[PDB]
Amino acid sequence: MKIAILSRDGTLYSCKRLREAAIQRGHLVEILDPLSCYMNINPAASSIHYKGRKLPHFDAVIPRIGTAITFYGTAALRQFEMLGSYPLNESVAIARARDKLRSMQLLARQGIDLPVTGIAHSPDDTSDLIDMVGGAPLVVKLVEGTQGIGVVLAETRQAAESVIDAFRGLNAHILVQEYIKEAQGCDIRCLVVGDEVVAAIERRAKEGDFRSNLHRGGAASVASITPQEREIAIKAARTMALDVAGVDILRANRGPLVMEVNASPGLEGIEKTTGIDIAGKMIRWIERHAT
Amino acid sequence: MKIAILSRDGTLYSCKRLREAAIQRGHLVEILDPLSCYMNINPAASSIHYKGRKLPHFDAVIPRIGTAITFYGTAALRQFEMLGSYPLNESVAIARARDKLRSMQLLARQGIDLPVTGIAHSPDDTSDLIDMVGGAPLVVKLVEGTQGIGVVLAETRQAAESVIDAFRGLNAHILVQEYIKEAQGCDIRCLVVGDEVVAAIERRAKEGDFRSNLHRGGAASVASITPQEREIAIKAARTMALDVAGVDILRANRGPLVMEVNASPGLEGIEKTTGIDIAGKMIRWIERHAT
Amino acid sequence: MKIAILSRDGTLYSCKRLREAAIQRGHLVEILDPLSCYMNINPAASSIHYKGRKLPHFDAVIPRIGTAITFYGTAALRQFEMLGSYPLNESVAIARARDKLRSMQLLARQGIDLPVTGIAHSPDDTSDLIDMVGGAPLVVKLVEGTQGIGVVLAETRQAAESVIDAFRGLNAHILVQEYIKEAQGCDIRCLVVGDEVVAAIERRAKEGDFRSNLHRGGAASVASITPQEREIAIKAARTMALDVAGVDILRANRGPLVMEVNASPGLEGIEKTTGIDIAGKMIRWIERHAT
Amino acid sequence: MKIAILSRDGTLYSCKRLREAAIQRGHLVEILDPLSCYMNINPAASSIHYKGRKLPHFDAVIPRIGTAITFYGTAALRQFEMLGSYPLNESVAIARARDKLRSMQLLARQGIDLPVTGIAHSPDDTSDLIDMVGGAPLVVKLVEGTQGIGVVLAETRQAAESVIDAFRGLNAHILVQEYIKEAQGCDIRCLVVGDEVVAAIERRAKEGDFRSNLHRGGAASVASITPQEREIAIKAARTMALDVAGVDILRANRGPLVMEVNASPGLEGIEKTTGIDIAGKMIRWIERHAT
Ligand SMILES: Nc1ncnc2c1ncn2[C@@H]1O[C@H](COP(=O)(O)OP(=O)(O)O)[C@@H](O)[C@H]1O
Ligand SMILES: Nc1ncnc2c1ncn2[C@@H]1O[C@H](COP(=O)(O)OP(=O)(O)O)[C@@H](O)[C@H]1O
Ligand SMILES: Nc1ncnc2c1ncn2[C@@H]1O[C@H](COP(=O)(O)OP(=O)(O)O)[C@@H](O)[C@H]1O
Ligand SMILES: Nc1ncnc2c1ncn2[C@@H]1O[C@H](COP(=O)(O)OP(=O)(O)O)[C@@H](O)[C@H]1O
Ligand SMILES: [Mg+2]
Ligand SMILES: [Mg+2]
Ligand SMILES: [Mg+2]
Ligand SMILES: [Mg+2]
Repeated sequence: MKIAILSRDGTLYSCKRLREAAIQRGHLVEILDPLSCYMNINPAASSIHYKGRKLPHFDAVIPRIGTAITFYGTAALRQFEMLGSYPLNESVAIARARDKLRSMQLLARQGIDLPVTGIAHSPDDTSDLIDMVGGAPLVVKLVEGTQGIGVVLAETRQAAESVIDAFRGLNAHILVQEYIKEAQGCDIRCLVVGDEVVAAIERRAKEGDFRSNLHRGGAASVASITPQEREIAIKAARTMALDVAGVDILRANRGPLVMEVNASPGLEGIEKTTGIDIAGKMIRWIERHAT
Repeated sequence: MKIAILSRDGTLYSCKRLREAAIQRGHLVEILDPLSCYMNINPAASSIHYKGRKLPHFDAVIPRIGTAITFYGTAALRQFEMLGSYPLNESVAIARARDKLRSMQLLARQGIDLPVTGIAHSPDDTSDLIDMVGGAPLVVKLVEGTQGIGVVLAETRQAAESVIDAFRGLNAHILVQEYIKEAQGCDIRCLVVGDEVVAAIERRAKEGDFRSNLHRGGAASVASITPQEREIAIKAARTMALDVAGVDILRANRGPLVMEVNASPGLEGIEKTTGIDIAGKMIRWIERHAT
Repeated sequence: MKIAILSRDGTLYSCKRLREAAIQRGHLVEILDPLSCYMNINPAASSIHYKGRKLPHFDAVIPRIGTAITFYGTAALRQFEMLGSYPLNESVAIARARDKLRSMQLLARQGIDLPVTGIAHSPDDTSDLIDMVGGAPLVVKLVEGTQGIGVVLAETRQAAESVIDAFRGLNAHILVQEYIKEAQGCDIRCLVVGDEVVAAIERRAKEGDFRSNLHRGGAASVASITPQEREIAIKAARTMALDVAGVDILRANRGPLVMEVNASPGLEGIEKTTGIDIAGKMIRWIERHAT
Repeated sequence: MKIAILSRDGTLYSCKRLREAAIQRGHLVEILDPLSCYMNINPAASSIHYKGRKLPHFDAVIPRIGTAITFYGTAALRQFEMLGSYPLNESVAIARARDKLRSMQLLARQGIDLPVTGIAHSPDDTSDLIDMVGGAPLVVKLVEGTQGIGVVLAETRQAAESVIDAFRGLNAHILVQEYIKEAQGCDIRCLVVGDEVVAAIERRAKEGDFRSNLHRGGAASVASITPQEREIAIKAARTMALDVAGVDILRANRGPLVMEVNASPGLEGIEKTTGIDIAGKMIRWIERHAT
């Protein structure tokens, strides 16, 4: 079947691997830059054009939508949807999942155990806000629109006060979250494809730091996750209505706490440390649901 | 009943009039700046705090959400919702309605007759894109994220070419739309509250211009709208799931063409040229649905 | 004589008072919005146009250049200069004085006693940077380009660490400065016009805060400044090549420490608490140097 | 001698070639990321720190200052200057040369023949502005602060009108410039090092386009420049006070017209099409002036 991959870049590992795993399974594959799409929305279901030509009808389409071109990207994805394609992750689920606040809210509402987090833009009693989330030490993450630019630890009460009113009226909102010290800087990225966790790794932060992220200098090992964690990661990915999701989990004394739910997570590190054909698993899932 | 008004400013005409019309009908009213809210999202339904104190439970809440504080604003609104308040316009309908692209798509999908419009970010054959929407003359509107900053007319083919690749790769997407010359610069803003158009005015652009907008220098008269227009404005406001909406319509030879659907439209001009108690009508609608 | 006032707004107190004090002394005055100027730079000295007409030759021009329209504002000012007008503050001195870093450097180079301050964008050893400026407590001010958006206090070592790497790689540079605790939140804004301090006030920060600024909630009294302070404020305003300057001073145990040097300072508070005709003094200075 | 290269990236061709040509001539070379510098400005001449250590005294320093980190970059460069290093391009000349408007003004003032250009931010009579620069066809370049994001051609009067008020009030200023049609899309980048043009190439725009730039798809040949062009390129680079400059010239019927003067131009294309050791020439110039 013919399938498109929406990604402004098609050389990076994940998009390359998807192209490869899809031709390998007997499919035709085009990689399309969203920003180079253009189409009539009115009338409904008018074809999409790409560099002077119409496009053929794609039976399915993988969105790898840049965190920064989200509105136009999801607009193009939604046109493909309205024209009949099958989305590996629907556009409205992508939109929902971008807004980290809307998502934490939806998760807590469904009884998913998250860490205790509060939110604030230009608050007026920083001491009240700190008391609200259980006091120091705390993690302050901040966000410009949907983009989060900083995650920082504050171990004292004054450090929290300083960071909060440093960001106060800075025109970005912020989350203050209980610092899971017991994680020792470790985070478990599970990768849900449809109704199963198909992979999982453990990221370990480099010494003197708490930031799990690989790029920030972290180790990546293979993770052996409890059945409880598997269950709650699938429930999370359901709650968000994602066909493909990257659920991040912190192991806290009271249990597993979801902290982030990505909707087009990177493949390279998790494949290269587990050896699982994840692109293949999601192309299977397409095959099983495409038409 | 106790009701909040979410607006970063509470002195401007519309918020003042809502406060006035609500105390006048025997209600308690607080005006809250969203950015000064702060709350726990986890656990679910934890109270909201405002300048060092908890808030009381509001039976309903009017969002007047700044076009620029939309994510945090709708997050706070959604907390009020999850805590039991009634929203005059739900948060997800607000979010949907912000994204002008998602909205034009949803409208065309429901068979609402819009003007022929195409969309594009970094297109590659400007001549193909112009041919796509019926050629010159055309209106090019552009948008940064959801924010639109410019609307401009292009009467020649070269003017359209110049404007398009002037914006090409400018990192904003753009809509190219058929210029409704027959409107002679006139636009009809209807105001839907629940299931009825409660007001309507006609904006006339100042000579030498096509931009209907009042601020851009336009006249405002009372509009007498056809029953067809009333029907299609209510259908539009339904389609978007808005309890209160400002539907803009261009009168084109083939009929009435929706062009914009605002979700917290300004009241001052439409009240001051019609004399209708619009704030009263929407407080009624609250009363009828609150609890 | 004919004189222009470059200010995007002409209703605010300072520009109104300048217009008033200038017509009152027998002069013709136009207030021009820089952004509405347009001119040929090549050939040199071609006239300036403003809303469809040429402008007359102004014998002098007061720049009140918005902190946010600085490049185009100073471009227009420089055209007036090249065309013969006299600038109350030259364009290159304005440009220099915007960049707070370049200015602190120039001041320290001339032996002006500033507080000990260090600068940093994406530093790599926050503990080394803190040790560099004498350790906690410290004031962290940050800047986007030339715009500074935040000033914040950090009293502990961990608070300083948290704020610094909260801003680290945030794409704004930052100054870390010795906290002058002995100022008890008090700051002395002197206003230099030519070769004399013509006014001065003391700003007192509201309790529980250290930020002197009036808007942030500060009291304004009349200041009686030492001759030393007068001397060093005139030297500072010289060093920057400003004809009109607002020099801010902190009273520290070792002496008076310049901390900020504005080049178009506001008049309203300092006039309304001292009763000095400051607009008159600078129109005099024009008269004395114009031609 | 010890010499630093200020560039946030040190792998790109120009910085690599400078390192190579400098060790090759018997010098010690460090490549420093400006944003990773941090220093005390007060007291004057306090050492610079880089990743936890002090820096040694550099006898000279090459700025390759990112167009986007200009203020902090030039601040760090100015610290090196005040500490005794020799700058291949001084910091204030760099600052001057960034602002394209200030620079066109300075050039026209010195009698350098530029193309006829006018400037405008939020003009009010677009037809007057077009008439001002000689009417269509025209080139509209626009700029955000100092950053220019778009260059576009307008061949008709309506195309110019459309583009201008498309950008009007867009919060960027714009230049309207006479379109040098006789250049047939060709531009001559000369590279001045001290008092001599050491290289020069001709860029040819790809068919259907007028944009000379290499990346935009242009050919690069070796240019044989008149003595007049050599003279006026050296005069331009003088006027700006640059030790190393990239002067761009359009060949117009009335003569050679400077159009752009870069202060850290790229080396790769001009070296790889001429075979001149340009990095060597500027390291020579250092040697001749260092100390
Ligand atoms: N509540 C927390 N407790 C401890 N560490 C956290 C917490 N939240 C985030 N982190 C750290 O930051 C990393 C990712 O945080 P995240 O919110 O994903 O920031 P980013 O969006 O930059 O990746 C994790 O590996 C983890 O170490
Ligand atoms: N397709 C069109 N044909 C004619 N005029 C239009 C068209 N689209 C917009 N306009 C003009 O612009 C005004 C509003 O356009 P709009 O998209 O709402 O811009 P804005 O968001 O700045 O208000 C209207 O009053 C109308 O005159
Ligand atoms: N080094 C310092 N020590 C104490 N207070 C300071 C210091 N620097 C700034 N402040 C406080 O902040 C106010 C202004 O700081 P400033 O740098 O001017 O910020 P802004 O640019 O927001 O006005 C002053 O009134 C003062 O109280
Ligand atoms: N006045 C002009 N006439 C013709 N072509 C021009 C003119 N100005 C710029 N260009 C074209 O654009 C290219 C560079 O323009 P420039 O201002 O340098 O834009 P950029 O900053 O994007 O490089 C040149 O090669 C040239 O073809
Ligand atoms: Mg993460
Ligand atoms: Mg409108
Ligand atoms: Mg200040
Ligand atoms: Mg160029």
